[PDB]
Amino acid sequence: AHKPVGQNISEVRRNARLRRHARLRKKVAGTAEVPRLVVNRSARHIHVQLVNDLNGTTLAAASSIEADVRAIDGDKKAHSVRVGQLIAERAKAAGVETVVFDRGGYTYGGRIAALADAAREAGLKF
Amino acid sequence: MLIPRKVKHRKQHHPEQRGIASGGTSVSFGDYGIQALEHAYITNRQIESARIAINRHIKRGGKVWINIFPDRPLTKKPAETRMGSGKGSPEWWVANVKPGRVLFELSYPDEKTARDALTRAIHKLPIKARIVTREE
Amino acid sequence: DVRPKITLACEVCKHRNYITKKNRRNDPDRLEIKKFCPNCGTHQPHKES
Amino acid sequence: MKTGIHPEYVDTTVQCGCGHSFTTRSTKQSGTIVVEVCSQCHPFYTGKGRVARFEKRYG
Amino acid sequence: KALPRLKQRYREEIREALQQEFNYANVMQIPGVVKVVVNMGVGDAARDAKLINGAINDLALITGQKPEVRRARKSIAQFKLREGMPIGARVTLRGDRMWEFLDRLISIALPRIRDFRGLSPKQFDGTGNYTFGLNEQSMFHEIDVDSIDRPRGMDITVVTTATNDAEGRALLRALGFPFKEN
Amino acid sequence: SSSRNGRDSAAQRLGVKRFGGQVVKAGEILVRQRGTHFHPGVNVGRGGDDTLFALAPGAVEFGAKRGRKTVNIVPVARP
Amino acid sequence: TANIPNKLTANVRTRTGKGASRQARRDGKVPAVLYGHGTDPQHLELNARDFAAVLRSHGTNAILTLDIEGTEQLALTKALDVHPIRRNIQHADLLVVQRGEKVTVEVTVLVEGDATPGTLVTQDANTIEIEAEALSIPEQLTVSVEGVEAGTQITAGQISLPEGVNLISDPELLVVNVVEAPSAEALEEEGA
RNA sequence: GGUUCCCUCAACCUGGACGGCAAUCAGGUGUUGAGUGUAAGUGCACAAGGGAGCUUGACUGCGAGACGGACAUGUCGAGCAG
Ligand SMILES: [Zn+2]
Repeated sequence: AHKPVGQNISEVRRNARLRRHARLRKKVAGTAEVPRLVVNRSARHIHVQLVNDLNGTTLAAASSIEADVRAIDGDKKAHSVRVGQLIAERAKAAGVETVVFDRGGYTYGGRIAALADAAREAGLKF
Repeated sequence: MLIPRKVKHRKQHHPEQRGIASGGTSVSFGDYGIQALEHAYITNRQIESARIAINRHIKRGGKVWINIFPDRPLTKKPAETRMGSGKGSPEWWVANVKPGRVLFELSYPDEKTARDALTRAIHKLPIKARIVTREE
Repeated sequence: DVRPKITLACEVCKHRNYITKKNRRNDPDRLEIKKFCPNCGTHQPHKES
Repeated sequence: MKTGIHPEYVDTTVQCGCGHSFTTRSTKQSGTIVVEVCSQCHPFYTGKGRVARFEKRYG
Repeated sequence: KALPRLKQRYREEIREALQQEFNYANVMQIPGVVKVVVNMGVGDAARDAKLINGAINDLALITGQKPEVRRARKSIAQFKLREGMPIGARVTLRGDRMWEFLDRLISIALPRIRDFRGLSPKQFDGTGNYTFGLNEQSMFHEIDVDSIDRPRGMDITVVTTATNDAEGRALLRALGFPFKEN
Repeated sequence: SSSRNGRDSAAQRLGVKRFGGQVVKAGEILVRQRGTHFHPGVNVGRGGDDTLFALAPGAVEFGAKRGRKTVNIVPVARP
Repeated sequence: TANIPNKLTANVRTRTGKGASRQARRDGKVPAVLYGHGTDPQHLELNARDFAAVLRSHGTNAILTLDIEGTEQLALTKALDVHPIRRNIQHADLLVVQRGEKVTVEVTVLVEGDATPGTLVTQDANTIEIEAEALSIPEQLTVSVEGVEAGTQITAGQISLPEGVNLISDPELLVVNVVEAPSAEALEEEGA
């Protein structure tokens, strides 16, 4: 019988991110007029959503799991630009033109900053 | 004489003398006990006089329990002074007793000497009281 | 007085725009700080008299 | 590793009195060091001039 | 390209050595070494500033990186200690730089101790970590004995993934720590 | 001898000014307090000295969110 | 151990409250409640003198068979409300039980015998918990202090329980603590 | 003081050169018992508590709507522009 003594770094990392995501969400919130752009990052992919916090409903969502994004022959940040452009097309196809950015806890920079600037040049303003 | 080591507040209002006792109305340790039938403030001087009276009757054997403690101070202002200028310094410690409370207990092998011993203690207290046992 | 009252003046128009306090033991020198000067109309360096 | 806050650190080479040699990295600017006791020399690992002075003049 | 000798030795001579001895279910349960931390509690730095300055000078030579200067987190009158002033130093080592230090500590410094009699195996930290101290600091070849002022020992501690002390000893003796027979 | 006591300070008239269901204007004071015994809710702000005031006209409504007592302002529908 | 249920006549109350319960007591009755796995509490009334006679001769854990408007019902006495001063029985809880059901019950332990003449007996715990059948609850539990010398902690795990009765309280309670009898100098110093 | 970002204490158990109950180091338990310049109370772990970077809003012209009130005083405030 094996009995681990402490906490794996995965558990420490996970609870620390949710800790600093809630500290973020004490200010930003989603409304139908000005939705919220939630981004989730992993070691393989990146996800975005447009959430309306008034009733807890998701408007549009783009992700790196889509077949067309996988075909890109760049690095991880090259797929983040592709994912950012998809959400901007889907955001404006539902009448949304202004959003607020929810970085999800992660540091703003690198992959996250690549996605946001891809969705800024594509029409969304935030 | 029983005296608390320290009390947080030295000069306190008078304990209220309304209602009947909520807890302590039964015998837990000994075989016989003294149950109160009136409200009063039982001073530590009366408690000491009332458990010595129990001691002098059972002599050697047996055990005595005291279920109340003089926690609450009563102040007296200095003699032959006019009213005013503060509140007096505490003098004697009392225990707020309500009807139904069990004050003393005793555990002695025979009954007559134990019931006689508790009666000597009742005559030292400023209240009506009775002897109770552990049975319903 | 340890904490006396000091007047900060613009370094361009020499107008006495603010008054505050400082500890003249922790800050033996004249306090240098930027504050809005209404006469100039922009944030300018203000130095203690 | 920050740039200009750490001691200068270069690969070295240790040579012992038993002929053993390693290939390690340390802080010594020389590039090599020589030691007379190693893992192969000290008695506690192996289990095997004052000594020579009494063993030469007196026997 | 290449690896430190201990990491090379640990990778495919030590890892599977523990496999049959303890009969693990996953390779993820094989213990390793996490980090090594070198400490010097100066203590008497409350009296002079030169004391703390000397310790951080030597500790860079021993390991190969700049140390911290651990400040006191409490004011103690009995020790003439006021919170907020240097009291010690600390260096942690990870990755390659850890393995060389473990290489040199066993090979060179440890046998250089006068009348060396190994290290006690009972100093384990309950859950599989080992710590030990030195009364001096001259057992390192990266210092010059002439320049040495006073003894200033360390507190070497080795952090492992082993669950218990039984598995903690097994990993450390494989590296080559000279445990006494007791 | 004498008494060393006898001091006190002016009562500050703290408390809930507008109660549940009571229609208020914008900027109107709802609760005067020291700490956040009551936290602000929707359309309610907190002042410099921890005063809760309405940010929009409506009706007062007390609630509870994540273990915290809150004060909320709900709109009144025009006829 | 087997018991015979005690017959009692229970009348369903019409009005409940503090005013109605006080009036019922003045007429020589005790309000009572019949809950349990019936899961529909009945607010009953019992004759005050007849109910207390059953308690006198059978103890607090008395099995009862009640007559509610012509229908019988096995009931157990769960708790009693007693005035501290008047020693009344102001209320009573009745728990519905069926034959073969196991219920956890507190029974009294009695001390008997005559120990060493130089010792004093001090019983610490008045009751211990058991778990017996509906009709197989002992009416008392007996312990013996005979020839017991000096300090002995008689323990709750050393009480001779009948068959089919399992101790529920932990087996390390101190029930009877025989001790050397206090002397005239031990009396004086204790309590000052 | 302003803002942006990061963090979780006290106590207890175990192992360590001087070193001891208590200095610095390591692992575990630990949901607030620590801390908040300063009395007490109401609060604060979502931190208002600990750490770091830049900084002067410790502004100018104003201020719908309110609290409290013998009067004179006193207090809160969204929002507009520079
Ligand atoms: Zn100017």
